[PDB]
Amino acid sequence: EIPLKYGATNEGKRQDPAMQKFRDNRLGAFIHWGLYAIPGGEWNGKVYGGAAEWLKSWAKVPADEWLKLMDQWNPTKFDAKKWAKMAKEMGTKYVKITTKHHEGFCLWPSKYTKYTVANTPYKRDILGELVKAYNDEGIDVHFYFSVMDWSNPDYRYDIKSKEDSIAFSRFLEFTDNQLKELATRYPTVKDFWFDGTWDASVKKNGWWTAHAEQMLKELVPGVAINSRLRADDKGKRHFDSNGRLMGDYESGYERRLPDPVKDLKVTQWDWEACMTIPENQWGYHKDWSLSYVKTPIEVIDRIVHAVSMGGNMVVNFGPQADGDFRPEEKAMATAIGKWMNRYGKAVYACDYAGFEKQDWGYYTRGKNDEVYMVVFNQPYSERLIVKTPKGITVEKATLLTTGEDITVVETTRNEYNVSVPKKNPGEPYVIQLKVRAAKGTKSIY
Repeated sequence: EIPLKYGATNEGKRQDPAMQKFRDNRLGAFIHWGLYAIPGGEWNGKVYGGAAEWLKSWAKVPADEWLKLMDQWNPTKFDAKKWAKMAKEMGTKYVKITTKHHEGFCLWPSKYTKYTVANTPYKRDILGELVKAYNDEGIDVHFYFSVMDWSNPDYRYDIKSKEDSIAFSRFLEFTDNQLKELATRYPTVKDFWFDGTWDASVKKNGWWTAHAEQMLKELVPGVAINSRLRADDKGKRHFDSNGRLMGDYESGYERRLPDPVKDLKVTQWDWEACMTIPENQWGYHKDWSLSYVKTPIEVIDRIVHAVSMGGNMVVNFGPQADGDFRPEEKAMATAIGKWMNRYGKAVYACDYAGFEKQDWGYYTRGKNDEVYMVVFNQPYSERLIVKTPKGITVEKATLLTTGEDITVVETTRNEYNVSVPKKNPGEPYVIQLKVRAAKGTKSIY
């Protein structure tokens, strides 16, 4: 039992309506947009395979010369209403936007630095326009914010002298100033998702992370803050030295989701995964043939996976320099939206069902105790195994899309075969189960 001033604050999951909304949303989109979209992974003739948003680093570009990319920031095809229509049609209930990435360029007209949209040919407050457009479509907006900033000389990677400490202190002042600014210009913000918080400097300043969390919660009622922000008194990040989760939800699982058999611990807190369509490209990269690019079904599989274990999933997009989306991303959003329109009752506002994982796919649980079977892998046996928790029985099964009744055969105490539909749906599909919890056997139902 280690005593701590800047360790965890929340007892269990938050159950206030704004957290319920953050959670019930389930499906988000990420936007990574900034100066990196101009060179798109290429610099001085060399195409770099690393993440396009890190190209300043891959190509060893000095800050002064990286930031002169602002002179070419002119996204004439940008239209925030079109971006919000795209998100709505994909079935997202929220969008997270890079307000400022590591390069330090701000997508709003910050009064605290010259490296902003204000000082580009385009001049306009892109951040404000997107906030309005998404909110007009009924889509919540979350702000990604990089603490690490390659544009501000005051930033330190570690505190190695009194000078470093004085310097980093003003940098933290500067960071609070931008945070207050985003919270006061854009009060409909629902979440701040921090990044670039892993350096020794930040870990040494745990108190500052707790302060930022508190500051923003005073400024924006109900606002959510990701675990990635937080370091405790010992420099321990995400979960404090007593294993307790800091911030409002766990953020991680980029490129590997929690294991549905081994990582059931995650159902005990709120959490959010974010993913890329290629293997590791968040900002726009001009050449997607360099790594594996996920198909719509592989993405939909990850989204349902997340919801089945009590978490959110956010699919990333890296808009072109011009303010439009490349065709792969338009195809992806469309394909996702088509499936979500059909099967979304087993994703939106669903949660962990407390059933043993089976091979055919994933269970999710609705707000009224519906139990959905989302089938990704069709058994040649024509039978979907359903093993129930103690005291739970399956009274009915129904194909979601048509309401057709589906046979359920009991095979042992607590196990059934649910038949596959008479006609193969030809895509990942949903069977809704009606279940009954027996009088006073303890269970989550």
